[PDB]
Amino acid sequence: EDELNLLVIVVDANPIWWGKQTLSKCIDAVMVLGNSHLFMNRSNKLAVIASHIQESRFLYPKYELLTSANEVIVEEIKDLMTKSDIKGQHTETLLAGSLAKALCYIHRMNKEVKDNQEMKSRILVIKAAEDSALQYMNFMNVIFAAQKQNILIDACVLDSDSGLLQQACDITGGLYLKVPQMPSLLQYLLWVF
Amino acid sequence: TSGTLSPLDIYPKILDFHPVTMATFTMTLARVCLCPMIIGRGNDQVAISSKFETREDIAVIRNYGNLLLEMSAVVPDGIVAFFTSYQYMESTVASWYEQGILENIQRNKLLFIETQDGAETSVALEKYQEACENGRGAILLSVARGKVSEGIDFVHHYGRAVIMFGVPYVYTQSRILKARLEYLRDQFQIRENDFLTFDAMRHAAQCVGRAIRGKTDYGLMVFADKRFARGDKRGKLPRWIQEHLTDANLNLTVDEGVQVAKYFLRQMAQ
Amino acid sequence: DYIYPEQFSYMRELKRTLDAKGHGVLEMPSGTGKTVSLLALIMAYQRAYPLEVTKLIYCSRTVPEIEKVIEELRKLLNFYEKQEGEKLPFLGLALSSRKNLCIHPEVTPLRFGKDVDGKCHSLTASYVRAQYQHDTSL
Amino acid sequence: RLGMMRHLYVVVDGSRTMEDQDLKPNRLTCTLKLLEYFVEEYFDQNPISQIGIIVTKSKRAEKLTELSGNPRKHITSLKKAVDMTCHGEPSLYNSLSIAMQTLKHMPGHTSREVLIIFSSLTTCDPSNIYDLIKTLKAAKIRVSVIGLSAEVRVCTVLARETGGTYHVILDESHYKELLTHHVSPPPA
Repeated sequence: EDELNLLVIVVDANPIWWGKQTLSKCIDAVMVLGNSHLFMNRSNKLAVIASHIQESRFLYPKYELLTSANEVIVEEIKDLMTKSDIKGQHTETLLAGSLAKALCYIHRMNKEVKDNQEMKSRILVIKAAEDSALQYMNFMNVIFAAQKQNILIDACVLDSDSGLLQQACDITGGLYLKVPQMPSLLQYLLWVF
Repeated sequence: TSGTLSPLDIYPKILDFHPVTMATFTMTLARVCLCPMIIGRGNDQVAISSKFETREDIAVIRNYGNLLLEMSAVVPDGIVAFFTSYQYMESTVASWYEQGILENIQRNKLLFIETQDGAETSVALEKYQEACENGRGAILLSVARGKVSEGIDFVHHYGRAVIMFGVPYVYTQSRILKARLEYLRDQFQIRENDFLTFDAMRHAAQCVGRAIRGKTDYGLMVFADKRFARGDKRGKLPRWIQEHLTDANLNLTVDEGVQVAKYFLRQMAQ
Repeated sequence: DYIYPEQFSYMRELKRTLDAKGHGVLEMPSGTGKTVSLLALIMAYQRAYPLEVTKLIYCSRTVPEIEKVIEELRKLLNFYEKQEGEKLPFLGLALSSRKNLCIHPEVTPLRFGKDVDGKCHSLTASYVRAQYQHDTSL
Repeated sequence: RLGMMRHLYVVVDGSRTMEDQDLKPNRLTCTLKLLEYFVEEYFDQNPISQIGIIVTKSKRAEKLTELSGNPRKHITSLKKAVDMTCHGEPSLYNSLSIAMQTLKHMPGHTSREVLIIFSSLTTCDPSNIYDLIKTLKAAKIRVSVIGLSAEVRVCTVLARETGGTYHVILDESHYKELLTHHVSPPPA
């Protein structure tokens, strides 16, 4: 508990979730995981970001805050559901944007913490989507920044093939798991990382 | 000056004058150096009486030949074995060229015998610096008085360990030298330790000094003799004082070979 | 333009050890640094008295050690003058026997009674005789 | 991390000196076991890369794995080697010539690397090793040595001249630190 820990969760919003046919369930599970994480230690914090087809957006920004976190997440996702970028209208997601947002937040939190002692942070991606060539430069830029920062990027691929994310974990020294049985999502989040 | 000289007395003894004294360099910790002695490790290890070390075959065959082979085979580094004479050197290492069929070391070492040649000397130092145990300054035998004492001015720490098989000692010829011994008895009374022993131990210290070179390097140096405590008194070897803060240069151990391999791990770590 | 922290710590005491004008003894390392630090410690006195300026001489056992004294001292001076030098505007030289420096004079007068002193006398005599007249033949 | 592609030839000392109990029962067991851990971590850090495996034993060179991009062959080869152990003395020149022959073929922007784990003091090869070191530097084949308790000058020059990586290892913790430094990519 001595070390402050920030875990940023990037959730891939892509309509691939339709294939998942449930998003509602995925949120419920993610919420349980977050509550546990916050409960483990006082010093744990969480940030949640959505990587949508069109852009990346911040769902939320402590455990005392959890009630707030739950409401903010449910509401934020519902807004996201919009028709544009529907189904595999757009196969990819804006992970690069999400990672950029995550690193900015981690940096800001770190500076404040710098006044104090060191902070440990890691980024978790729940990835539904596929990567694309156009995406390569942007994504890698964020990935390399994280590696230099020594911030591990873990990825849980429910489905699809995001090679870049697999590469991202390798470079970053994070963990990558392609989940067989997506309904076991909760177990993977708790157990896998 | 002579590098070390801290016990001071011998120079004013030799001068019959009292120079101004001064120590005028900042020294480094004792721990970069290690200065062992060897004599045996169980109560049955009686072959080292050295009443006639120049004639005691059993003693040459036992820890003088056998400890060298144990230390060299275990501590696999480039190591030069210094001897008090050629005749000892020839008896101790059977080599390719043996003085008898009955001699007691079998291992790849190189020789350094008389008619040394300036070009031939370099060939042996090229071999020791390049690779393998053997070369000049490497697993090779040389008499301590001989030319190997000039050394080589290589940057590379070409040397690792030196094992003095016998403490370098000298004699006093029944002629002008005997006349000198009598004179210094008349004046000092304590003539033998100043005139011969101390003067032979510096002969030792030059060869070991040439191995370890200075403060910017590391090393060890072992002495093989029955009478070795006498050598440890009066600071007649490099082991003696240079700065009170250094935390001593002690060498007592229940096993030398293990202590030097542990010391080499310590040096790689540094 | 500087010198070692060691030289600065020692210098005054070493200048004092030197003041007695007859003798002194100095403790130094097992060899690396010893001779160069002497040259650095004599830089303090390179002109102690302008009206007479004393000199340095170095005694050495063998010829390969002499090139170690020359190469270190050549690095310390870098040149005879401020034009390229910055510690000592000194001039330094190696020397050793006529017996080492010169092979042809050992070779030519081959006799048992032919001392190395005598050979310089012989060479000097041929040079004066040649200068007198006999350049064409002696 | 992605940006370029690596070719690395892992060379292991299978001489009689590798049997010794100084570092895990017998250096051979501790080195192969950590080397298996390194292959999976290097291939994870370097997804587009290749490795080939060579040993020096009984005064010869032998190919434990051919040059390839699948990690599985190299961990399976390190498993299969432990049973057959180590005896005799190195053959470093013949191992740098087979490694050279594979590495020379590789294209312009890929690295050419040799990683050597060394517990000997010389090598048995007659051929002039200095000609081959000059040729490595012309070819741009970089050679690194991790030595066990050992600084013997021809090996150290050989790693410096080819690129600057002669390292000493005194524990199983220090050897994992050294292999994990080698897992690290080059600039592009």
